[PDB]
Amino acid sequence: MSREEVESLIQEVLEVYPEKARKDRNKHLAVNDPQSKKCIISNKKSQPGLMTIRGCAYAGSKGVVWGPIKDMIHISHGPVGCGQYSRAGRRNYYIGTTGVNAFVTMNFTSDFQEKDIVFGGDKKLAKLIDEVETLFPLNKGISVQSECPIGLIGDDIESVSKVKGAELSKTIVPVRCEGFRGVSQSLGHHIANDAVRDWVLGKRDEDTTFASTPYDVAIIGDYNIGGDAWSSRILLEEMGLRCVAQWSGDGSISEIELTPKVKLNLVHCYRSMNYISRHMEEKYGIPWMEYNFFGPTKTIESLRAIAAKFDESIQKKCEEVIAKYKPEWEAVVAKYRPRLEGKRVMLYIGGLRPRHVIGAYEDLGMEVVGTGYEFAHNDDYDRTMKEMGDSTLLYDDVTGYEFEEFVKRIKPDLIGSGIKEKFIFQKMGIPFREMHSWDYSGPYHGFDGFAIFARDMDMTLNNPCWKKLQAPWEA
Amino acid sequence: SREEVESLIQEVLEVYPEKARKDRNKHLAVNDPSKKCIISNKKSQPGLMTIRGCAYAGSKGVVWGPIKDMIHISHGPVGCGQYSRAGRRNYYIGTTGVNAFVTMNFTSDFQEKDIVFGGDKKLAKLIDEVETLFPLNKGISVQSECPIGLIGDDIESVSKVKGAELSKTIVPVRCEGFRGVSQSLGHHIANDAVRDWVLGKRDEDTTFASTPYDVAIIGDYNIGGDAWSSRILLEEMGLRCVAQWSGDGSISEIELTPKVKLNLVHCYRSMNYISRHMEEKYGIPWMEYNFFGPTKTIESLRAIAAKFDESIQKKCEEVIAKYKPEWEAVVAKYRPRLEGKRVMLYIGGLRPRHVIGAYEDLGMEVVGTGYEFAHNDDYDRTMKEMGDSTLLYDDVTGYEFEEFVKRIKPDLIGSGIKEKFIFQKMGIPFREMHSWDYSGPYHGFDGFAIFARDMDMTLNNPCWKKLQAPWE
Amino acid sequence: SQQVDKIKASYPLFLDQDYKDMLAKKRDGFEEKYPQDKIDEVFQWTTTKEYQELNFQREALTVNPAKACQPLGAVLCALGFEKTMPYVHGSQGCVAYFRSYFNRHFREPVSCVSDSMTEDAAVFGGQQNMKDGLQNCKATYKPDMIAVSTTCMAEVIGDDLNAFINNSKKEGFIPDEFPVPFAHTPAFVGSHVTGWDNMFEGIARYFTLKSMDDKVVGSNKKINIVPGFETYLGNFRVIKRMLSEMGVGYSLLSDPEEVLDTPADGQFRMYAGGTTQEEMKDAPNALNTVLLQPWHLEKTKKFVEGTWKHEVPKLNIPMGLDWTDEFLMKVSEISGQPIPASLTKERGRLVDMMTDSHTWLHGKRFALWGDPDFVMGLVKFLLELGCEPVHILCHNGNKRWKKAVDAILAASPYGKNATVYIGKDLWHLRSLVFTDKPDFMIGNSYGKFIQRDTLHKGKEFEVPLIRIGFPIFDRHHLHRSTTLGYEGAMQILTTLVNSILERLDEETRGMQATDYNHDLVR
Amino acid sequence: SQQVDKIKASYPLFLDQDYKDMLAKKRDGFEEKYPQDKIDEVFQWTTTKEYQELNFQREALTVNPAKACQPLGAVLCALGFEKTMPYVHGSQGCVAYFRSYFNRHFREPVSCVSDSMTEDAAVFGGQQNMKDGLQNCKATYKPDMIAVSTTCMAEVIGDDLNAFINNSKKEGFIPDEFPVPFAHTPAFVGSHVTGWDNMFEGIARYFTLKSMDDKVVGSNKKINIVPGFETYLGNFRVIKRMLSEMGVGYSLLSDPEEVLDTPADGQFRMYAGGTTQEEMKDAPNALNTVLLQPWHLEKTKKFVEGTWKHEVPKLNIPMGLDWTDEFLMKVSEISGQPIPASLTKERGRLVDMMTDSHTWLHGKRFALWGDPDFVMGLVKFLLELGCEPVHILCHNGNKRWKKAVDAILAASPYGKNATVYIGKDLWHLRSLVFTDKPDFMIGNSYGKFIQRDTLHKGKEFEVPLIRIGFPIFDRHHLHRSTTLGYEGAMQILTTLVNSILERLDEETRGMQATDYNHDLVR
Ligand code: ICS
Ligand code: ICS
Ligand code: CLF
Ligand SMILES: [Fe+3]
Ligand SMILES: [Fe+3]
Repeated sequence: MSREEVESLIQEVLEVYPEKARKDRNKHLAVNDPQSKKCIISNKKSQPGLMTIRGCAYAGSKGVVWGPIKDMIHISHGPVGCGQYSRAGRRNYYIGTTGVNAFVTMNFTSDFQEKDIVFGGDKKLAKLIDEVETLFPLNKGISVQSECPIGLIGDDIESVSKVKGAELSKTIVPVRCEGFRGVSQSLGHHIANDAVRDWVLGKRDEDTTFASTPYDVAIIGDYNIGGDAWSSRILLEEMGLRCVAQWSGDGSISEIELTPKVKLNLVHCYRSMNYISRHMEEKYGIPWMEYNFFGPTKTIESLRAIAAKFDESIQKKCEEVIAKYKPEWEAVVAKYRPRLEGKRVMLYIGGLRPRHVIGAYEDLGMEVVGTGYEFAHNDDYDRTMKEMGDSTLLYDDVTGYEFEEFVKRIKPDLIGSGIKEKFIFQKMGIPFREMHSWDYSGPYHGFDGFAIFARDMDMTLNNPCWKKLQAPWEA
Repeated sequence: SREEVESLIQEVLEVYPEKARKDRNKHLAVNDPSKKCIISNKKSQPGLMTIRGCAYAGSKGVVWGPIKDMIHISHGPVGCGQYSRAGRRNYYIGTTGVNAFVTMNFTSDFQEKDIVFGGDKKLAKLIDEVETLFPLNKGISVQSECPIGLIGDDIESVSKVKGAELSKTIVPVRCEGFRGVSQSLGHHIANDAVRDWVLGKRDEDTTFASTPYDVAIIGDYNIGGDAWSSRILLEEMGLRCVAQWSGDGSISEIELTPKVKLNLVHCYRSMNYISRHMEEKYGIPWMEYNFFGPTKTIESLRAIAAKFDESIQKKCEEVIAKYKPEWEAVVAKYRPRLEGKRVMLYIGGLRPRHVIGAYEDLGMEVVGTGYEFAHNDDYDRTMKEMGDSTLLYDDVTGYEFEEFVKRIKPDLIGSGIKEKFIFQKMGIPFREMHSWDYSGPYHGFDGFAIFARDMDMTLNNPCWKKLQAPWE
Repeated sequence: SQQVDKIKASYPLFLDQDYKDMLAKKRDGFEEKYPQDKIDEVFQWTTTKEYQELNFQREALTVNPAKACQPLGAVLCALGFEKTMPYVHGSQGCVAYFRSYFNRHFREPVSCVSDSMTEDAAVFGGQQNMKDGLQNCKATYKPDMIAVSTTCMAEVIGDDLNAFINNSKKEGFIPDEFPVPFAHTPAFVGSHVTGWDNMFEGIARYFTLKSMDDKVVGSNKKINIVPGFETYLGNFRVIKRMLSEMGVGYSLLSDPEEVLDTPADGQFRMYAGGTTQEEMKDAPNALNTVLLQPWHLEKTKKFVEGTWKHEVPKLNIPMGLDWTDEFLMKVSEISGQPIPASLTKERGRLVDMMTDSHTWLHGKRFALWGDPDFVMGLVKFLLELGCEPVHILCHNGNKRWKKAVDAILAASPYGKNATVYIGKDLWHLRSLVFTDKPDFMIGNSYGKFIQRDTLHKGKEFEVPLIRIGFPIFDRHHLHRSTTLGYEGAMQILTTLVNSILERLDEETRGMQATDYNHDLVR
Repeated sequence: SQQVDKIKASYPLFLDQDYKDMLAKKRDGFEEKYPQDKIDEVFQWTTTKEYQELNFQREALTVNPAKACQPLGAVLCALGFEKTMPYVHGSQGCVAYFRSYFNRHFREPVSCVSDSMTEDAAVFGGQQNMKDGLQNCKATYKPDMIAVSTTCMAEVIGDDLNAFINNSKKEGFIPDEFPVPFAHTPAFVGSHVTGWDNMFEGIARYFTLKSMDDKVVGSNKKINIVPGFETYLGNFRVIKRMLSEMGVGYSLLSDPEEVLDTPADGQFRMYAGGTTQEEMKDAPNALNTVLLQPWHLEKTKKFVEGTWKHEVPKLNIPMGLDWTDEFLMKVSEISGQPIPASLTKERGRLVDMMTDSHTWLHGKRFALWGDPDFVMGLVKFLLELGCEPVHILCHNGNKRWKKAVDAILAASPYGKNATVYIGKDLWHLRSLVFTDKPDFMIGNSYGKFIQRDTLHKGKEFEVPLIRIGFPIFDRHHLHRSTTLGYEGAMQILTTLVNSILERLDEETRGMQATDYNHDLVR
């Protein structure tokens, strides 16, 4: 509760660690004072054997950035494991005919055997591409997502990509996103961003056949989890803008190629797409701005900020959209806020949502007394301290032991995190909402998403199951 | 067989008290290919677990139930109508609840108030409510349950008064379960109700365009579609089936029956009453036929065609030649799998003899058969179908049937749902010969392929080899 | 036509063109059928509020009831006793229906005899039927006991069962010491569960009344359990399993679980297991008697309290989480045994499942029907799961029971849209699921004709059926399931959640139309 | 737009006209999508025999595999030991996927750690990672044992597990008596079940190899049971339940049923139950060792026979009637215990269900896939039911296994139209269910995408999925089910028959079209 209590909570938790681990973890636990580097570091290696929640670079490249691209085929290059555990695990929705012209929820892999480990898999990859062309003629490009062994055995997927790409007049993107690279999914974002730049984004640098308008925008860093991007697109187009591209939820390869033609880049997830956003500003001059569509307060703020980049006609349509949906989200608050007012929340997600959803909870009278990131950088924590209240707990790359101990003492009313944490706290009797997959609900973006979000927090937080944890005879 | 069957009958009867011993002795006989050897249509001995039903079942469940565009009121307590709801697979075509009502249960749900004061006031109210909520019904029948006769209600006057007020066909049926000895008297009571209230509605009408090839299917209740697989053969032969009694049958088809040239009776037991009446009153001849198996079907088509002119007899041979390769392939496939297998049957009033030919078409032998409620004229027709030294039983008891099977040890048994699970536990393949085990149809050529498939799948199923554990 | 390689049964044989043209000729030629546009017009009318108002004004007409008649329950009760032959004094047609009804639900033999009273018996009585029937049954099927009930015929004519039975022993048709309990089971009173209560009170009457002098409450240190009308084998076995885990001595009075589940090993067993006569005789010496379904054990309760002098506890049926807890705590208080760790762990595993599935169950609207005790327990558990029991139908429920269920609904926010109906049938329910469409139905096989009706209006109006109750005729071996205790709650929970998920999968299976939501993980 | 009284999730929110028009504008404006008639042409082509022949010519591309990598099975094996932390030496991404995969199938916590090997370790090995990882794990989560496996990067670089662990003890990072068994689990060899075999043989070696001098076969009068890769809680419980009913002393080696089913009572239990280290130390003293899934326990069998000197009996997986019989008779011969009457009666009740349901199962054609032992047991039971397993696919099967399955098929008329496929994936099976359509699929959740594809061709071509196997992600709590023994056979039987009846009811639900066959009784 108080600042000293939380600082003394940190000290007691770290007492169990060995000296080396204790000294590292102390640098990743801090109490908010609203210069992030001045109180917490991040983007460091995980201490061995402490049960981190992080994934790998392959997950950040294949599962997050490239996977959602629907009219491309993505090859999990390596052993059979990675592509199977990541198949259809992330709800990046799309419109298409799966297996014919879309392939998101399918698992393409080279299934490395021992002969591939000792003699390389470059010859196997060339065969694999030919077989893909035979059985999936309507694919509009191929990406090769490297798994751990590819880099360690000295394969040259770039040479295969270039040779086969010219032989078949096809876009083949080599991605060296081996899981041993980096410290988390974060470097996978960067690797994937550089792959888009070097092998796709410039395909239409010479073309001028696309008709441009002064209201052309691009949604960058929305992966359409449960339709989040569609709920955001509809608002932007009601405001008078034309959304040319979606990176990368329900995104097509052509949309990516057209992005350098837009007038403004609307970046939702800074962490995963800031790299390519800064590139497009240097090479094409396209400015970019961060926005937030979680909750009515943030959505309204972002629509007005975006409209201010254009002329008076868009600003006029902006207030029209705000006036249209006003009675809708006000009815949501009127119904659900009295049911959630005062409840305290703890969050632990990836690289954006641990701060982006704070406004949505505050729109329902809920308080975020603790948040943290798996793989954020210092610039993400800079943006977090403005959002989080004072004397709230911040944790970077939290451990399974730390999270459990923090919850035991803070005793939040709600926890929002990932599947590897969900069933732990449900057993402790604390309501839990998945904040990666939306617990198979959503969308949560925009005005239509806020209704679902409020319904979801309420159904879980006030569910009758949470009063029955203790048997009546053990009291 | 022979003297072995006679000593079997006596050994089994030694468990009974003297009175039951002497009665059951008259209902068990060894065939010498009917009065002379067996008695039938008698009351059931008390407490011996008979399989028979009641007159309500024979009238409501069997004869009247299948009539699709009428609404049938189970008049009395709630039990009878509920246990008989959708229990019999008399198939039909229609929109249930709008213009067809077969699988619905309409009842007066008698309480004590109705037992003391009578149900005649409630029945009149019930009919008014049927009319408002089911306006597309084309008739109402009132099937009496046990209390209706004992309390003194007069549903007949209720039928006449309401029938005239609403200009609707209301048919009172006094099929109280305590009447008769079995379902059989329910058939007669139901046939007579048809005569007295429905059959003569269009005696003055002459607008129906008749042809010389008009016939009626009498006594086919479309179990699993049996009547549809029969009608198709007759119409391919060039005949026009004006009516089906009563599977998938409508009240207008029934009123049109006195206009046909020939009545084709499949179930003699249940429908011979109305068939004899139409011959006396309207001069319509009637004949029995059998569409179980290719042998009986071919013979029946030829006998029916002989009642008409050269063109029908020509089309008959074209039909026979059309289906010949189809049922020959059935025999070529399934007879080697069923040849020499012995069967015991126990069904109602027709099938215990009518299906014998189909089993023989597959090389099987019926070593024992019997009826629940057949009359003397049924066993007359049976003794020619069955072979010498075969066992016959009438109104068999659960004990007798169990002891007969344990001694004869047939390869297959064909009976009802109340016998099915007894013999399966004994390790003996069983096929329901009332409901076709939710399969069928079995009539006609298309039905013989299904019948052969069904007998094979069950008789040769691998489950029957696993009854005994390898450690005993 | 048939192809011997792929033989077609009725479906889809009759979809062939030749059969199609034939049935079209039959209809247009001789059926005098109403025009299809009129049939459609009338159907849509039967889905309206105006029709529902007409439908609920019914006083005399009952359509598709959700109940049976008394002797059906008397048969089931008698089957629960060792080597006992159920015996229905009356007409034989009833017994034919009783056996077939249970045959189709349990898919097992069901033994039961009748003394086959005919027309003359209606004028002079059925005394001679009783004499020969009892002697014939005893000799042929050799039971240790014969429990007598009645059909509505024998009740109308006023046959005195006690006199007829006494005359049968007086005349030597059956030995004097042969147990022959009896009960009057009028089909025009109550329903099948009333027959169970009547039959059981009659059996307890026969074995204890004339010998209460030597009884001492609590001397055998046992607890009597009366299950009532129960058609799930798993429910008998979960009670015995939970009481054995608690180390509680118990006596299950009426236990048909063995005779309704004999092995297929080459021989037929007419009798199997069941409550022994000795257990009935010694029952007054128990600590107390627990009624598992108190809302149709009214008569039994008065007898055990007024004759056995047992302080029957006020317990609901042990369904769901709260009422299973109360059941175990009361058993613990009566027996002095503590609730063991194994049952505590089972409870926690049910709670875990509830937390795992609560996001898909929340707000789901259900129509349900059945017997009173079963219905109120299902309502209670649904409220615990965060569902909304919108339409609660109990054809054989009474005024007092509806007040009890309304109190359960008022004590929860998830019952503010709920309505309890008594004396209504499935044609009433059909209107409710049209005018106030729920998400699912929970009921017996007769609800399949309501789902078919809802689908005919449109796929968006279809209300799927979830088969829980009695009788279930169109699925196999569901009679083995459990609905009581934590185990039964776990099965019900699983059935509900996966029914919701099956329906969602079907609605999102259309490629490039709704399959964006066809999630692998749910 | 949203109506606050009825909020819409993604389905059917995005079916509203404004979202539908928006998606059409995105498609036409910027997606450069192939025309719909071309998409339909290609789709229809992928259902043809021509496409299937090209499909089966693959040798470098794998599409939708039906297998995972070794360390996933090594984790599941380790979780079956008391207070044991699975520990995967290598990169941390694999552990995130391992836990998530199991999280979603069991809907329970799954504890597993990594030592987080990165780019620097690729050059100089992960010795330091092992030292710090073992010390950090033991200190933070207090396990009694740490079981070490490997990710594929640690296998390629060549880290010596044995040496690194000995150095960790030598240098004082963890006590030298602290048990740290290890196994090399290369993802590029075999599959997840191979990882289970490797991990278990490693743990067996650790506790017995050096202490064999004082062991004598049979001295503890127990039978060792090795389950193998098993993701059904009921399969662990039914094995222990049957052996307890027989009075057979047994030792289940690797028992995760408790840790994968902890109660939700207010506290998180990281560890629960499981095989004790003492049981592994004493295992060589058993009478014998039974391998429940011998087709992926090859390495363990060699060690049990080579070192423990046990004569492992030749037994198939105890699935179905015949193989459960043989399993019990072999357990009886080894232990000297007779098969009790309770199991004999349970067997007879399964046979009774087979006789009651054989008419709906006869001739039904099934495609199915899974792990080798599970598949052939499923095939065996199908043939016993009179079903035809036409498409039998095992992605991680070998030639010797396929030879055995082919012999099982040849010994029955119902295996006449069956083909066994090894090394094929679910895109191969997709073609098979199009060109040689079965009636149902039996497989894991990935089969739902094959059902979607079949429905897109047409309702009459749809092949419904019956979920039996691993992983099951889109239904709740099926991981509690049972597939072994008589109990599992009853559950499979019930699921198969009612899937057939459910599909029949749907096809005969059309009013006045197919509802003539919509029977109440089936
Ligand atoms: S991409 Fe990132 S972990 Fe920005 S890797 Fe992760 S679909 Fe999270 S907090 Mo899963 S940086 Fe997206 C994310 Fe956020 S997969 Fe999703 S929920 S907004
Ligand atoms: S009517 Fe009769 S008992 Fe002829 S009461 Fe019964 S549908 Fe049987 S042998 Mo059930 S005289 Fe029909 C009969 Fe035969 S109900 Fe069906 S099968 S051919
Ligand atoms: S960090 Fe893949 S699960 Fe591993 S052991 Fe090799 S197959 Fe199996 Fe990231 S890229 Fe993948 S997920 Fe890990 S291996 Fe590396
Ligand atoms: Fe059975
Ligand atoms: Fe769980």
